[PDB]
Amino acid sequence: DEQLKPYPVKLSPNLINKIDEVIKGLDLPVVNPRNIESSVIPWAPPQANWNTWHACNIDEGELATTSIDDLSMDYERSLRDRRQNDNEYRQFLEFREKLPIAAMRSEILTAINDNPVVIIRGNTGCGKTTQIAQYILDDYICSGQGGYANIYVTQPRRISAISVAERVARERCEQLGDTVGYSVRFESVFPRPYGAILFCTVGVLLRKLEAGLRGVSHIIVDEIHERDVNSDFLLVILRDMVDTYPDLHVILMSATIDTTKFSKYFGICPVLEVPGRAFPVQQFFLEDIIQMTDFVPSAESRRKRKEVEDEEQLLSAEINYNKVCEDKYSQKTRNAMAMLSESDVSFELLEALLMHIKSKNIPGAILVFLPGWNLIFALMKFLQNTNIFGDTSQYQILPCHSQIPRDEQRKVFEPVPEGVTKIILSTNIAETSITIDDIVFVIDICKARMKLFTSHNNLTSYATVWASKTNLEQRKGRAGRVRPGFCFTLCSRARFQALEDNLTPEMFRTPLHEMALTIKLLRLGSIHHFLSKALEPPPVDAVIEAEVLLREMRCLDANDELTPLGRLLARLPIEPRLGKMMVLGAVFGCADLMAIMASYSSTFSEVFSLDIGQRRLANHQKALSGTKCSDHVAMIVASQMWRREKQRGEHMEARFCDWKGLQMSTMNVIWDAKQQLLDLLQQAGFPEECMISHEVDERIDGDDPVLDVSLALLCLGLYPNICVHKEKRKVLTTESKAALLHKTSVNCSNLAVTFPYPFFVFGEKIRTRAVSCKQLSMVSPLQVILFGSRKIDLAANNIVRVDNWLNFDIEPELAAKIGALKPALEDLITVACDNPSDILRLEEPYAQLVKVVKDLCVKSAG
Repeated sequence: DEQLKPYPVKLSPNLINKIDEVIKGLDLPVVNPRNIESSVIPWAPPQANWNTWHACNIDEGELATTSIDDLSMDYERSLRDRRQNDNEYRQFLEFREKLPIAAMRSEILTAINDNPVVIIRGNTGCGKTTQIAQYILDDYICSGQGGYANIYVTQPRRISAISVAERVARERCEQLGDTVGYSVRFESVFPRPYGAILFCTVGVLLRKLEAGLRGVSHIIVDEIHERDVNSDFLLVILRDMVDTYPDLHVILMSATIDTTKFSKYFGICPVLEVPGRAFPVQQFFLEDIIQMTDFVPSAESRRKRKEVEDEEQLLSAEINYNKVCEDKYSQKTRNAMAMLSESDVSFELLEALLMHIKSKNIPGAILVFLPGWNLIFALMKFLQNTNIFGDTSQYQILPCHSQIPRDEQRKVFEPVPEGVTKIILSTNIAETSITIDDIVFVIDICKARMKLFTSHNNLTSYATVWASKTNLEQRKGRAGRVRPGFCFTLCSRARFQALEDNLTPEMFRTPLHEMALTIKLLRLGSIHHFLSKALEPPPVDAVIEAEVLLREMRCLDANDELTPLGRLLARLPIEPRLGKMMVLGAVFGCADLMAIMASYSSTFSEVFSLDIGQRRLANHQKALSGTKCSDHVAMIVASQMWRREKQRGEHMEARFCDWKGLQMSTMNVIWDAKQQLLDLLQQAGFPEECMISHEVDERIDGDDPVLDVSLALLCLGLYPNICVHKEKRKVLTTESKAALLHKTSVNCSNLAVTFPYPFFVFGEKIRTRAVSCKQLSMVSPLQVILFGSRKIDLAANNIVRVDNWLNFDIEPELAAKIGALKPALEDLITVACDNPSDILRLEEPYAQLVKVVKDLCVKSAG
């Protein structure tokens, strides 16, 4: 299929002349543009005049001459004073004494002392993380070597690290940074140089590795059973380092996984198993809820589900275990099974579940393992819409994710008077080692939002995929760690019986560009050798594809595979492609818009709050995008009014957030990520004069070069996710794959709407029985050739193919000019990154290139 392309028909001769003078300034190739070892982290025992965390020689202060030996006796005296004066500390030791870990503490200490690497196994939350580091540090203190202890603990998520560090601080009745502190994204609270534990996430520790691990005696990797890519990376690093350095100790932690493989990973090392107080959890599946609550789906809801299903299946393995049932259950239960769908979770079933749990009248917080952010927000809006469940003094919902605003994360752990039965709507990542508070009932939807695919192919997919048996067991044991509780799993018993033993491990289902960037950054040589030395090698096709995609675009200062050299190519906490796009936007003077759109594309949360039911866009939901009919333009307008309203009032801006879309959490996340990116660039040498915010007026349709260039380099940022609007909602993605526009996007309409330019770019592609497209931006064809290009088959085809997938006339001379301009843009990127302090004042040809691109970027074509 093929859309139209041009709204007008006109080319301005002056623009062509400017392109000619720019192309002749640098003598760019005048031709049809179809042309063209493993290091180890240094280690050394702790010693004076050196800081362990910052890899600096302290300098200045009372520690410039005090030896570690004096600090040892100082710590002995301090601990004796703590034991003899701090009654609360003694009470905390008494509390720790009756933990199951304390009985085996002596054996644990002996094993750690006598062996360099030890795997510790036990139920998650039984007292591994909050106790092993304290035991190691206290053993080193009481042994006369207090200053020689420097323990790193690696929780899997930011929230886990922060909460565990604060809990450990609460146990020791001390503030953060004395001997316990956290090191996560957006913030760090560093501890004292000698004798301290720094609870830092795996990524943070990997970042710290660039400075060396001198002065670190113990590293405790936590929750290796999660088996995410970061933990595997850290395990490889620690295994190699311990192989090189014998004096270092490494402590691993597990919940339940094959012991023999992890033992053999170190040539057989001790595995210690210490149970906890796992009161038992009674598993009740969807059958029991149906037979108890008499769940009869409503006709209106039924009609909505069948109409939606008929709608998505119009685009042309459903065994549907929700029909299989035993003869014990009543006939009405089997019917209720028949008119329920396992593909999507019905809010009525959840409401019935919560009503039944309330009827139980058993105190205890309730956890819901929802798969995705969108479902979390939709369920929060439902349960706040409901009068019964919207009671402020009786019910409360606190979503629990790693990268939600910090205030909400703090609110998650904060206790409540009496009891409110917190409904913690969280995903699977936030389930371990935190314990939040007393947890009794788990409402496990039994779905996991596993990002599919590997390597550059399709670059994005966020289908909601069924969980596995091991995750079900872990989430069941997550409940009843206060009183025997119940794991109200939501599926048929046949579906559970057919559930897989475990998911595919995260390392084969994730891209390896960031892993390669980290390997080069810390100087661990080639990818092939390191991954052959890894816990399990990746497919070689995936490795080579990751290498070629990371080397094709400029995110590493490598001579065909050397390194990223210094910094500012893997330091960005965003995808490399978005980092390149945002650097280019900083070059063009549109750094603020580029940072906010990079944050929005990196945060797949919705920006418009859809109503409970009636899944569509209201009249007061599309006016933010104005005449541009673009998601990102609407983002900019909403964010600008957001700044104005947060400057002007607090409760009135809170109520203003009840206007068109305007989800609080998404705006907080995008603003914080944009601010972090801009601050990182300011620290990277780029001047602040080019990061000035520019107000965007959506209503006016015409000349606005800054917005045009932003919506342009978004095409470069989200390469190659370019979709073409055909009619109504159905569109086509690369390789002629059918897709549907999400109801969240502004461009969606129920009529035969023909947009002025039918070409769109998207960042999210949710996979279901059909294909959905989210975050749809309406980009003019000029931008499409400007950043999708490809080549026009002049060999008698006359069908003018560009961007490979799509096609129509762009006057191929101009297309060849952009083809020659592509390496000019790459060279501009290289020059800008070489001298971050000289971007605003470059040589005349680069300024001419920036100007000609900016005034070619005008969406007008006549």
